[PDB]
Amino acid sequence: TTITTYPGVYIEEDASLSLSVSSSATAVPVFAVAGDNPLISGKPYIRISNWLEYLTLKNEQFDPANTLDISLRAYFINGGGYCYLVQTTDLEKQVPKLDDVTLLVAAGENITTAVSTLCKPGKGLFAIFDGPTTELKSDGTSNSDYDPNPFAAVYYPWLTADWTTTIDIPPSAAIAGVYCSVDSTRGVWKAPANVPIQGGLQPKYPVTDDLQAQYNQGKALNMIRTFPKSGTLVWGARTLEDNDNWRYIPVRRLFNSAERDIKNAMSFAVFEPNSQPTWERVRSAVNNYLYSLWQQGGLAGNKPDDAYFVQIGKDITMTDDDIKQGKMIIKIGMAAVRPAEFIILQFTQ
Amino acid sequence: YTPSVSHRFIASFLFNNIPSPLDIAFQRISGLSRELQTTQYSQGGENARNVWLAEKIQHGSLHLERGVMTVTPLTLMFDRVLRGEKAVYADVVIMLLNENSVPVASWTLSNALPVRWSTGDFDANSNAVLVNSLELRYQDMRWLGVKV
Amino acid sequence: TIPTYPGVYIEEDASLNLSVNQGNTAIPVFIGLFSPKNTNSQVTRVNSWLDFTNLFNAGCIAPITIVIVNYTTSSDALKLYFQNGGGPCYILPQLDRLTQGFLDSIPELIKQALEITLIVCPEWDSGYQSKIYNSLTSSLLNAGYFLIADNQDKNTALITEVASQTATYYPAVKVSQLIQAEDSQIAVSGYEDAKTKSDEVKNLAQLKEKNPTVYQQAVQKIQAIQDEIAANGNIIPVSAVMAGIYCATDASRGVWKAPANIVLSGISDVAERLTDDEQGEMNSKGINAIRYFSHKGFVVWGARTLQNDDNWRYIPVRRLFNAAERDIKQAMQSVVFEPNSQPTWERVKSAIDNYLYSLWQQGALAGNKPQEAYFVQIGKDVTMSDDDIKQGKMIVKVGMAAVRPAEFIILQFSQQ
Amino acid sequence: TIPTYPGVYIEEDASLNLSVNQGNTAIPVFIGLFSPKNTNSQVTRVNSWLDFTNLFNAGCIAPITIVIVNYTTSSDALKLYFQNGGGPCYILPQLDRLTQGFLDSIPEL
Amino acid sequence: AITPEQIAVEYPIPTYRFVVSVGDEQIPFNNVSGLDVHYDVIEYKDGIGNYYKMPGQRQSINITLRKGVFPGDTKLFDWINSIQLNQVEKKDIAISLTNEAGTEILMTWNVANAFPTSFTSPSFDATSNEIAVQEIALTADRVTIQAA
Amino acid sequence: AITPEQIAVEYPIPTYRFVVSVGDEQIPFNNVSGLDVHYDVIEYKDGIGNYYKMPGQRQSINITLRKGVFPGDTKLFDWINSIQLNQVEKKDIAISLTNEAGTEILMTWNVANAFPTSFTSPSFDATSNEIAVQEIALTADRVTIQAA
Repeated sequence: TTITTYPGVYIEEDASLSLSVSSSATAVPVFAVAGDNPLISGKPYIRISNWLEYLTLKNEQFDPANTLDISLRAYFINGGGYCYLVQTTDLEKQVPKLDDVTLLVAAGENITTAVSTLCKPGKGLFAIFDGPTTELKSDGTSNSDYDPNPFAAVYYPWLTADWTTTIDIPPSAAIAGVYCSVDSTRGVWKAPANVPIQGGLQPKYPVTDDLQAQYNQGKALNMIRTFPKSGTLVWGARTLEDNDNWRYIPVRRLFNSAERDIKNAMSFAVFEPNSQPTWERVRSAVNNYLYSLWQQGGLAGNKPDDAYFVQIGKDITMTDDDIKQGKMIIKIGMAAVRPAEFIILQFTQ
Repeated sequence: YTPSVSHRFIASFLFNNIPSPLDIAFQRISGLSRELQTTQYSQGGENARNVWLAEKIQHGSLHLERGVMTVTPLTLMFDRVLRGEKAVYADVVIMLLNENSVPVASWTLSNALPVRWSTGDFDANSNAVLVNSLELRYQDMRWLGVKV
Repeated sequence: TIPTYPGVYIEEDASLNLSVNQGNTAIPVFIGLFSPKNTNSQVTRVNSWLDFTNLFNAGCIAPITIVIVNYTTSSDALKLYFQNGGGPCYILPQLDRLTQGFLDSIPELIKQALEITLIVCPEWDSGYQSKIYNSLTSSLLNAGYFLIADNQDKNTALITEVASQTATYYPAVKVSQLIQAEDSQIAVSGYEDAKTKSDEVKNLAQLKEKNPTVYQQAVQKIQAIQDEIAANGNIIPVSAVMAGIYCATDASRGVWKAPANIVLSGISDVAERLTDDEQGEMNSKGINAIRYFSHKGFVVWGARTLQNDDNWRYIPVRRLFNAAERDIKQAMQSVVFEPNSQPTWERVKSAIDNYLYSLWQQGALAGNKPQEAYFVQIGKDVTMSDDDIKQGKMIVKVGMAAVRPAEFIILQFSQQ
Repeated sequence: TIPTYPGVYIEEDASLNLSVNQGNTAIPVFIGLFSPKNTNSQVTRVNSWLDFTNLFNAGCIAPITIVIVNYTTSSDALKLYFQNGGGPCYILPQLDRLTQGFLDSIPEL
Repeated sequence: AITPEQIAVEYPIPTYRFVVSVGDEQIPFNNVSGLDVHYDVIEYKDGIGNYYKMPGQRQSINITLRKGVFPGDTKLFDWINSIQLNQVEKKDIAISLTNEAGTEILMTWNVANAFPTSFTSPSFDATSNEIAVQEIALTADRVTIQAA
Repeated sequence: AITPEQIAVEYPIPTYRFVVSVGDEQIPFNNVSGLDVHYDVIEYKDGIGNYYKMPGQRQSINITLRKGVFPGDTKLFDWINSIQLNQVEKKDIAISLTNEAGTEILMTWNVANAFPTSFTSPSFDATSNEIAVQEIALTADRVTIQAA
């Protein structure tokens, strides 16, 4: 078996699981892990590429009583890619060290403090919270403990499956897998809702239209509901801030992806002469990317002049003081497409 | 959505579950097709719609092209069948390769029967390679891979 | 091998050689615990990695004096230097104990080699590096020499005699494996017994067959050192890597381009992972950082010097002036003993003006026309007086304008 | 922002700037209730909309003297001027009350 | 009396001073040509004499860059030699008319997603008095003009 | 002030000094041309407006060498006259730009598996004042450039 001595065929009868892995660049999550976990103790972070790698490093059979094990299984069965495991107490110290992390996933832990510090404008991070573990209060005060952060979202309720025990799967683990699947399939600008949840996962509690009507404005909660024919779907794509901007997860996450891609596109211009020839080279790099994004359907507008604009130059974006200080300032303005959310049927005879 | 070119491919023949290492280079392999046979039915008072009823599935034939070369196991099997000996089945795996010689798409055929062998004309005014044309008929088709 | 018959010979080995580059404006000198194959304290010119292995014993163990042993990173630091685009270099091996006589002689030894432009100390020991850096007098640095230094701390900058002529980098880099040498290539000296003189033992192989007792004494320390370096990882000072990057940047883009935003090669990992907030603190203090970016890799992310002012803040500005005053000085050495008269001064002005025009053509200087980029002044009542000329003096004033790099790029995003 | 580390910074805002034009035969001077950022009555040259916002406070409320307040269209009118192809211009802010001393000095200024 | 700032505003621009950026790197070139945009025309005629004309599909952009042969430089050949089967790194190309000293850009031609299709080596003639010149041909997607 | 060592490093190379090695033998030639690499382009359009372009197959390399007629020398004609039916000796060919004295190589063009396809004899004109020149045409597989 594992000891290979003679050339030929070896027979063994195992029961280890086997799954499949996707590849999405705009969804690289970091999972908060309890400090008592033996695998994470003594290390800053652990990178997991697939279920095969995690099982090999664990060197143990799949335990449904381990919150980390079920969260990773739910995440990987939903199409998630490679992720990072970081202890909850080390989030504010290790997340800035990691450069490719885009999602901050609460895998059943409490990351309220880390989100309020890390998820800020310009940091290019989005957070996924966990909804209440109990029933929903009909007074509309089941979301009072969440901060109105436009860089985070909450999902309710927790999920169970065939391989479940006294502990229930946190919804954020499965949702993060949906993020990877939708981005690689239809793009980051498409709402990560109205999509099935893979596996045998089912919501622990039923949510009706009347219940959801209370938690779809202000600090909204995104629901995981079951419908008669379509199975279990993610129903909700609103962030924690109710504003004409950043109301929807697609708009906030599209700008996060565009900022990261643009930053990588014109990063060649650092430590270059701060003159007009450099500015023109940077403008070409930004315009080339924005046109490509518009062609894929990520921007709203019939022609590129209606979808984006780029400005850079002297007395347009920067002054003499900015140039003498080594600063180069660019303005980018892009229009995002907002989905249809309410459908009204009018019947008459 | 990037499409795949059609000039990089490989075919393998298994005789009694032994692959043939010398029969992987071919000038041309014909496309593989499956068709569901149907018959149209007409009702009594239905004069504006059509009804199609399913039937058995028809598989196409496998055609290969290759130049004249040294005798290989594939040639010996073809000669034996066409000489009047007992028929023998072969399994064929057709693979479409990418830039790293990784099969993105692959089609497997079960119980392929050699049924025809033809050769090109001997022409004294030509500038061409003598090419053998082989045709096989198989029982089932099945595709594996990330693309199709 | 030793060839006897004509024809083709076949050898199996693992020796590695690297492509040799060339340059003029970046020739570094390495001060460290090297092990020359020849006993005869003096600076030795090395043209390539092959030449170094022919003249020096490569390895991670310093020569053994009888016993004590030392761990050295000089050989692997040189390998990183050549892998990153390094050209010919000079090597100053420090043998035996670090005496004050050696430290005082360092500025004079470097000046004796006329082609040196960079000074690098490729040693992991922090105390050893501090002693070497303090031995570089302000007269040596102000004479057109640049020091690349390894900062040992993330929070406090290094202190040198001349701030504007020094650059520090942090942190060190890891490598996959060290260079291992056979027993015959490890220098051994000082052994003596009744039947043998002190000069009859030269390497570890001879020591083994003459006295296994002290041989086991030496290998225990070697094994102990090898265990210690394996535990903490194969850490190499980053100054040697930066020396190669300086050579590659000058040959490709020129001296006026900042030696930053360049990808490192041959390394495995950095000693410490840095964030943007930490790098913000170091950059203000003058410590350039080696950063890791997922889409790029390991890159140099700093171009500042230890002096923070509007004149000598950036490395490319400082190094360009060093190159210009070096080339101008070379041009004026054909005028030293000419008669001190007006026709001599006219020839001096023409020589400098011709050189400065060529510099402006390549884009080294700023401005839309030569009058905005440089000026040369020399005269009997403009720069020098009658007393200066009676004393044999000749005074010429040169001014240039350089282009500063862009360090911060700000993106302003709008919803509509 | 205040840059500390080398690299790329990201900001979210709503500030708007317009393309800058040029000319010689049409350079206007605007007299009105402007709010200069500097206390120091004198004509100030403005090259573009970005330069105007850097030297003046844009808004529809005149500076408050202690209380009385005033409504001014000077900032919006300048934005219309730049949006219609205007180039560099001079701005003559009138501060405090409208004294006759200011009126007499206008032709000389 | 005509002032130099008047010439920079009203006078046309010559062709001999330009800078070319290939990908994220700038390479000195001797000749650049072929930046053209073409469209097809779709026509429709009817019996009563109508005649409609419309623009059709835009064609692909072809570009040739000419450069001298320098010691130790094979960057352009290395680009065309990296093609595996149908995979190659595509680069954006910008050609800018420049100030006489190179410190100011006047007009830029932007070319997106270009990859090489042909490479011409210099012809070795023993009776000539010229410089070895290599030429590279590229296929692109789009061309745009941005006025500085 | 420009030193000769600077010119050897920064200046472009002329075409008129070169050495040609045919097989394992070196032969002086007057003109060498045709070392070009060409690729086809494969395109794919879809209904929603996508447009994909990829490199295709590499074409064959054709090379022509020109040489004067010397007494007792028929080496080039003997090579093309040795073709039997489809068998011929294939030789590698290298053309190197050389130092002005011939003792140093600057750049090399390597041509693999070349065999002759055509041979042009000199034209005998009684009114001419030229040297008889023969030309040979070769077909090869691959061309690579190596910088010394």
